[PDB]
Amino acid sequence: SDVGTVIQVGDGIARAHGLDNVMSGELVEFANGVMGMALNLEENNVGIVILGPYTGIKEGDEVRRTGRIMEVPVGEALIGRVVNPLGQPVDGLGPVETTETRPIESRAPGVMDRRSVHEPLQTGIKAIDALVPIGRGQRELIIGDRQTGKTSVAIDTIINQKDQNMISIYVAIGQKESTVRTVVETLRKHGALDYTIVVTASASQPAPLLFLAPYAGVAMGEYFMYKGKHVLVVYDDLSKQAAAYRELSLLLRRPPGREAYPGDIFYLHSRLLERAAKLSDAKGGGSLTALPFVETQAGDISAYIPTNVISITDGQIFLQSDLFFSGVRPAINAGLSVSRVGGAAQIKAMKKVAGTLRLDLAAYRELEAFAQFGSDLDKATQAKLARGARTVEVLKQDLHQPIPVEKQVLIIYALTRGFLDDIPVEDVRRFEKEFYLFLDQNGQHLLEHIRTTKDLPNEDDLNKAIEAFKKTFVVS
Amino acid sequence: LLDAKASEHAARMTAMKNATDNANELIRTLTLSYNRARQAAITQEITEIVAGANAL
Amino acid sequence: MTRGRVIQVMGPVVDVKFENGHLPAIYNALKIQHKARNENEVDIDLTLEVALHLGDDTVRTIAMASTDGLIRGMEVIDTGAPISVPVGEVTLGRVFNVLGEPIDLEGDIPADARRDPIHRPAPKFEELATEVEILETGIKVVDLLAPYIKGGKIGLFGGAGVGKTVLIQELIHNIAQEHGGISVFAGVGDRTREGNDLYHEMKDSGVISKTAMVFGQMNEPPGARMRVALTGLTMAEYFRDEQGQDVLLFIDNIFRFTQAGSEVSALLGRMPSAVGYQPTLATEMGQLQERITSTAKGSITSIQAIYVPADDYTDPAPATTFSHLDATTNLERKLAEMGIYPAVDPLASTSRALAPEIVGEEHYQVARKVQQTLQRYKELQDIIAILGMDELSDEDKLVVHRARRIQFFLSQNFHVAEQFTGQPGSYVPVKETVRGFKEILEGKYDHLPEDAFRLVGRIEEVVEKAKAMGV
Amino acid sequence: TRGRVIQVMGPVVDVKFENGHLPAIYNALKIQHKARNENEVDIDLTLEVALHLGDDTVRTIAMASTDGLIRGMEVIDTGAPISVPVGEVTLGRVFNVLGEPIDLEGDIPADARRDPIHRPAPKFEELATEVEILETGIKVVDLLAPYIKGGKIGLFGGAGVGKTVLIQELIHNIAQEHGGISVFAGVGDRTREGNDLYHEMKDSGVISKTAMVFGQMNEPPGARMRVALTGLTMAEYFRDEQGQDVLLFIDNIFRFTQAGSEVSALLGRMPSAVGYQPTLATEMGQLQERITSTAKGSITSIQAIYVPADDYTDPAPATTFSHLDATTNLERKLAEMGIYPAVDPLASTSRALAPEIVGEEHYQVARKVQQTLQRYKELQDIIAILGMDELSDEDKLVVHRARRIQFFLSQNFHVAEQFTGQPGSYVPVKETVRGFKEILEGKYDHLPEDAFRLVGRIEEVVEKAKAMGV
Ligand SMILES: Nc1ncnc2c1ncn2[C@@H]1O[C@H](COP(=O)(O)OP(=O)(O)OP(=O)(O)O)[C@@H](O)[C@H]1O
Ligand SMILES: Nc1ncnc2c1ncn2[C@@H]1O[C@H](COP(=O)(O)OP(=O)(O)OP(=O)(O)O)[C@@H](O)[C@H]1O
Ligand SMILES: Nc1ncnc2c1ncn2[C@@H]1O[C@H](COP(=O)(O)OP(=O)(O)OP(=O)(O)O)[C@@H](O)[C@H]1O
Ligand SMILES: [Mg+2]
Ligand SMILES: [Mg+2]
Ligand SMILES: [Mg+2]
Repeated sequence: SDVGTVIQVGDGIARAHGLDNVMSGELVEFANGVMGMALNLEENNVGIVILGPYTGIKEGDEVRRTGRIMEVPVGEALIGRVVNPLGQPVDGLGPVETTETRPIESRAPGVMDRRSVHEPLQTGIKAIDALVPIGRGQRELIIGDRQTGKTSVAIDTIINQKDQNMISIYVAIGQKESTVRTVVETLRKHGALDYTIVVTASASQPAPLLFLAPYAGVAMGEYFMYKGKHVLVVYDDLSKQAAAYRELSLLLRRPPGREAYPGDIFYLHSRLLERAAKLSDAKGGGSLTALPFVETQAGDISAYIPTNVISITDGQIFLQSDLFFSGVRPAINAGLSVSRVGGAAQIKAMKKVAGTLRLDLAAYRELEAFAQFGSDLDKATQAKLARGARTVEVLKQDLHQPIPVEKQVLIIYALTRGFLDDIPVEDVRRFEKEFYLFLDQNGQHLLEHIRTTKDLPNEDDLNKAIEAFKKTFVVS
Repeated sequence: LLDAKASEHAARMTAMKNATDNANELIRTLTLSYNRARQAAITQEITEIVAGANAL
Repeated sequence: MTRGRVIQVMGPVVDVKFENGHLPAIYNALKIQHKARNENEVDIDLTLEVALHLGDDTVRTIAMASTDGLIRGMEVIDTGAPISVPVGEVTLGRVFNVLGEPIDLEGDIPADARRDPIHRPAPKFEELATEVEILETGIKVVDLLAPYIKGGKIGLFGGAGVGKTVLIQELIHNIAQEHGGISVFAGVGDRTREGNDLYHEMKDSGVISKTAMVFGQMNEPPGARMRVALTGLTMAEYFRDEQGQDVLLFIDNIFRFTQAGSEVSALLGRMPSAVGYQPTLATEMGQLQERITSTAKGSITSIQAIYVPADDYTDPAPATTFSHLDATTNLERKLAEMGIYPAVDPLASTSRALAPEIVGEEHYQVARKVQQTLQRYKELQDIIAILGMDELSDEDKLVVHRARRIQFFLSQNFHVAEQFTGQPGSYVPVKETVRGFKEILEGKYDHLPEDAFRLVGRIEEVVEKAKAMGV
Repeated sequence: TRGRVIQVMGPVVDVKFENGHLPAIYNALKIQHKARNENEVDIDLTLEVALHLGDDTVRTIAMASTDGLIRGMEVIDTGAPISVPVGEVTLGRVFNVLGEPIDLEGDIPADARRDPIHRPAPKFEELATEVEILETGIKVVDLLAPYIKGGKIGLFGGAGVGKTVLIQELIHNIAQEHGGISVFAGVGDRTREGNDLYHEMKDSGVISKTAMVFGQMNEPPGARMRVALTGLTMAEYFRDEQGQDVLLFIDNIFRFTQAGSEVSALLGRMPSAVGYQPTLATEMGQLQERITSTAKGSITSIQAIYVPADDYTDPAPATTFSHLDATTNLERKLAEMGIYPAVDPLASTSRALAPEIVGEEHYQVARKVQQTLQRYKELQDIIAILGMDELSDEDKLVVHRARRIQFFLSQNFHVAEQFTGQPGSYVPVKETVRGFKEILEGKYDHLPEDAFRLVGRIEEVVEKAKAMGV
């Protein structure tokens, strides 16, 4: 039959006897009204994981089979609401009023159902857009140590997506609830919430819901994706998902591994991250795109969980604490940060203006190490040491201040072709702001051409505009 | 010049004596960190092995 | 029969068989009261808390007092509820154990006074309130580099003997006098000597009338130490919600909550993880620390001391608690042995209140410029360890001179240090702390020697301390 | 004679055959169920026998997800191992682990020959070991570790270092000329690179001479292990029966070793070393000892090997080093300096760098470069603490030349057209020897060092300097 009875209850895991027709991955309902998922099926004992408060489930209480595989609610009504991993409203404001459901154990788009990344995702941060570019359908890793700029790069991205017909999801895994309310108030102030969905799994919840939260978040976005509209997803910590499943697998007594992690860490993270794709024109041309985050102890790139995730993604942005405390914010190490799709995900102008800057900012970083040990140097090295210092200052940018792409290409054009060489290093940040003002009042034609064509205007005209501003400037 | 060259050679010699003494002290301090790290790595691997063996 | 029998004993843990169909809930409390019926046997009073339903009508219960003297076949009664702690105005001025009993020898709490449970669900998303204003402690390093926040969580990390408790006593002295509100002091894993010393300090002050104290100390069995933090917080939760008063909660050692759970866990039938810890570390810590929050009804500020097992910040229990805290100061052994009191790491410590709008642009520009000078000198340190400062050139020389000035001018004289060093203490207001750093950063005090910058409060004090030397 | 499921433990399943007619290790089993009621889910599954337990019961590893599996279902015994289409039908197509065509191009007929994936390895009576040199056009490989035609080639590296961007460069150069079949076996790789390669092969026209087996990162572990063996049975048929020479490209053979671990605990095996299977060497040997060039015909085999945690002292790489003929190790420190391809010129080795296998002039120059770069390594410690000006004229001249040699090992590839703008170059071997000899003899030392980065021939370096103004 479809009824069983609980025999062991402890720590969010239970064991039932009976329930003979259950499937792996089913939903099961206890008497209290708390729901559960079956993950193991021995000959006499069904193994069930509890998705709610377990302080009311006693031994010998009944458990009954729903008949459904694990399903997350989807629909247009979820947009602008704060929700649980299960489809349950949290912000107050009443029901979510969804229409249909999707499995959380979907198959990924297969080879021959996907296309190449060819359209940009303009974040509005100079370093990310110029050096480590992001396009629609890419998976991109923000990796770093505590307090380095990870959440801020993710939220600044959502804010600078208002014009495009984008839908964004923010999944908060393991975060203290006060912080999530702070993020939501921040989005509401910048007007971002109108096109976003927030999914919350606070540190007080059973670890199973932490484990289900990322899957629920992609399950919600793929609905839009197969319908054609583009979507972005952010996972606040995948290192806290790894902890949550370590705990669950240790309670279900599966043997340990490297450290105490199971071996099924690679499977867990790949299952999640390979549902991100760019579908082809037959599928209607939608796009998901994904932003995992990963925190590393000692700020170290070489470790188990960091290297596993650095294998599944289509790039990385590694943020360093010594850069951050040394005045470079956003603190991005250009040597360790790479994009595996970089080059196609840029407008034609930015490809021409800024194609090899990332390799160039790595040569400067290495040569600087050598010359701190070289005493006197020659002319070709002093020239390249100058351009490198000027570049690291043009890459600096304060919090909650977006720069449009047309302005990014013009300041990077001055840097690459030598116009910023005369300006002392201290004035490079000031020269940037004055240049944006001058460009808006006078140079509407050059920006018009960039918005119109996605290409660079005639060199003589650009040289004329920039040289004229260099006459107007006043320097220390 | 006689006094200048004589004084330059003596200055390098003590600077070299003190530099060598600082380096040798750092070698004993670093060596102990390596031995403490080596003994911890050999007690972790044996506890993970025995933890899986006790379960199975 | 709702009575049960004991079937097994394993240190802190016990196993109690009950009648079929009548088992306790999973955080429910039990009672053993036994009178010796023969010379061999001994008499007992004990209470226990349910933790797992193990099958065969059995339950596994951790214990709140020592299990020495238990016999299998003893009879166990069921309270029907979680551990219930007396709450209301009657708590003020009193010293308590985990069971709720008064240990102050001033009487016993009237049996009709309302007692509420220890284990209750955490506060909802609709209720929580987020705001920022700055709390002023007069301690230089906190006020510039990592400012504390009203209504937040404040955490003080450090290893054995590195200065956590003296900084807590300085905070009690300044803030609880200025607070105008209720306080709770809760001691999990602390000496039973420091409990008495603090009690006499509070009675002599007259501050006792507005505060309540729970103690469970290093000597107590592992079980009692876990539930003591939860006990202190149910009293504090009544003061924030039903009286509506703002509250301070001070916790003496929160590491001992994780440590105690580790000992009992292996004995409950659980497999290990990481450095021998429990397999439920994140959930157990988070269940306690999510309750300690500001709400629409009122606010709690918690100042917590976190032990680090060795001077190693990679350990599993410290690392998880870093994710829960709004403002954090890390105390380092190296600095303490050099003579820098308090021993705060200027670059590792963080706060959410360091933002132009909250602090003002002058404070923000001064704090960031100080942290940039200190990071350059943490890289120069690798070369000056061997060669000395002959290798350094130009900017390297000027940066090391100013870093030496800054690192000694973050050290202060405390009123609580008077029991150790004969000097008087100093309180430095925030507007004064920022002005001094700027004159050091400009270079206006380049001439004065480094030994005049140690253990002082304001820049005027450095000038008179230099003039005493004449150097 | 049918069977019944008893335990479903994630990836592993257990089946009891009551009659006593049990299957055999490596055999394949079928689960085909149509849903009786609305609650159930339709299932189509293949499973492979791993172990015989006691109570008439067999452990099996699945080749699809065990979602929707219910205790008591029916398992049909094929009586054979997994069988794969082999023949001219394979050419131009993409297949799954079971030989079912993934591509929309069509469906293979049931009249076609199929061969079994498992087979004993070739024997000492009929292996062979002649040496020739395979030209690649990549400066580092062509000088310091020449690939040997008909022999095993290994690219070792940690995450994000340059391994797949090499395989694609070798596929542009070697594929068209080296007439004969090419097989691609993508074990544990992204599905964004599988799609890109299919269109790259369709563009050039290499497809008619190719067959592909793809198993991506998201499959159940069992499918990831048996994807290497599927590619190998196809290449073996072309080597032995047709007799044409053949190329094999296997991407991430570490993902084969890693899968075994995941299934080891649920199979009932005790753990060994750093959480690895108690049978690591034994599985690596069975697979690798089949990939050989016999008296009948030659397989050149080119592999990417993943160094599990940036630790070359790990068991899986250490066990792998014993099987190769030529090896290039990729290092992240070089990739941080921007020297691409990031190949260790000391840790990379080949059996073809022998004075008679490559010539006296080649060998002289190669070992002399390796002395210069080992001398630069020890000298960097002295420079980092004491400073470069402190040292002798011979020490200064070593550092001078070693900087230039290390940057001149970098090269502009055609697959780096997307990553670096510039189009790309092919350097013939004779040219590479001339140029490296000039650097060592000091003729070009007047030029500034930045001119040697990402250039192909030494002629180009002279012009690149002219633009700088020297
Ligand atoms: N571009 C920037 N300029 C200046 N300050 C910045 C910039 N970006 C971030 N910050 C500051 O750096 C810190 C980053 O905090 P944030 O919460 O974003 O980091 P995090 O790594 O997510 O922290 P946690 O590890 O607690 O999650 C804050 O002080 C933030 O205001
Ligand atoms: N501000 C200070 N000025 C001078 N001495 C201090 C100061 N703070 C601490 N000390 C000295 O250092 C020690 C600090 O003792 P304290 O109890 O605060 O350490 P602790 O870290 O709390 O110890 P434990 O880790 O055992 O709980 C004592 O020896 C004390 O005299
Ligand atoms: N030859 C090259 N020229 C220029 N850039 C390169 C070159 N090789 C690699 N890169 C850069 O480094 C990245 C490395 O990507 P690659 O595919 O080689 O990683 P990988 O070693 O295959 O990773 P995995 O081990 O997961 O397969 C490229 O996407 C590009 O940014
Ligand atoms: Mg964050
Ligand atoms: Mg103390
Ligand atoms: Mg690859």
